Amino acid sequence: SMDIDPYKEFGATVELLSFLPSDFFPSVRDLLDTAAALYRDALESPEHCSPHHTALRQAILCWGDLMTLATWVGTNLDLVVSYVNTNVGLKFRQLLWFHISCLTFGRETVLEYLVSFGVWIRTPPAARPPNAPILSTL
Amino acid sequence: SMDIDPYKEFGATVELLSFLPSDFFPSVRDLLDTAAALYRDALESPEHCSPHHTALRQAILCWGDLMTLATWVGTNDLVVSYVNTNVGLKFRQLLWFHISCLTFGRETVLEYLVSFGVWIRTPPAARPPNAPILSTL
Ligand SMILES: Cn1cnc(COC(=O)N[C@H]2CCc3c2cn(C)c3C(=O)Nc2ccc(F)c(Cl)c2)n1
Ligand SMILES: Cn1cnc(COC(=O)N[C@H]2CCc3c2cn(C)c3C(=O)Nc2ccc(F)c(Cl)c2)n1
Repeated sequence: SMDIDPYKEFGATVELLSFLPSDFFPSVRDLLDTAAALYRDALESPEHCSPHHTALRQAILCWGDLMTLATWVGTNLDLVVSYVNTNVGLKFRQLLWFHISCLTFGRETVLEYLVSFGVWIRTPPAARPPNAPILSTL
Repeated sequence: SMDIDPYKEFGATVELLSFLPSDFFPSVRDLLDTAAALYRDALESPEHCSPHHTALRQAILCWGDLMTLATWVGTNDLVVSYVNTNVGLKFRQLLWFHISCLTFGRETVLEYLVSFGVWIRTPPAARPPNAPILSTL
């Protein structure tokens, strides 16, 4: 009945993030470790902090639930715990990455970088500079 | 790992919502139909609107993913049963909390949470016949 874009309120879209190839995204394991190492005080906080903070909280907690289900399938039975890493994995990797990068580097900067990298990675190797464009706050 | 309370930033807690019995919560089916019927324009909006709006969006989309997984398991009995038992309650709590916070007002939904839990726990013979009422006035 409804069609909601997790990214739309943050000035992007599901299509735009599917621009970046699936192998550009860190692991889930590494993305949660990074949110923890950088933002645990703020994520666990009893303040909104920012809309990015709100969204990321739910994303982390949701990944929890999806994994609790996958674990519960394993302790009540292989191809199921495989499906998550294939399809939902990319989804949360995109979403965790977007929000962490938006808090670290700045939303506006992460949006430029999204197109920057997608254009470059799509340029064939022999014609493109040897290194990607760089994501930074300075 | 980390320990995050979806409700904490909204002035409540996971414990507090587990106060209300599981059969007090509308269905998921009915909760999404209600968010749609009341908030579709705002939820689909490209504006934050409110922190409640942000959280609810993610909750709805997440329930989507959890069900897509359960459907994909079925098209590949007790698995699609587990979701309605354990995660179902979780999303019913969370969808209800956020919709009720947008409709009636956060502060009002927090009072009502304790109000109802105290009353439902009072034995029948001693408690008024009707629950306390959740409303805007
Ligand atoms: C020559 N120069 C000038 N300034 C800088 C600093 O910039 C980088 O090296 N950027 C690295 C660091 C993080 C990063 C980099 C490149 N990309 C594509 C990323 C990235 O966004 N990774 C990332 C982002 C968010 C995350 F949560 C995790 Cl786990 C990883 N170099
Ligand atoms: C002066 N006065 C007398 N009556 C009223 C209106 O109040 C109720 O009838 N309350 C009912 C209607 C909705 C409701 C009621 C009691 N509870 C616990 C709820 C409720 O929270 N329902 C609800 C809330 C959010 C939802 F998303 C859905 Cl699907 C349902 N005002």
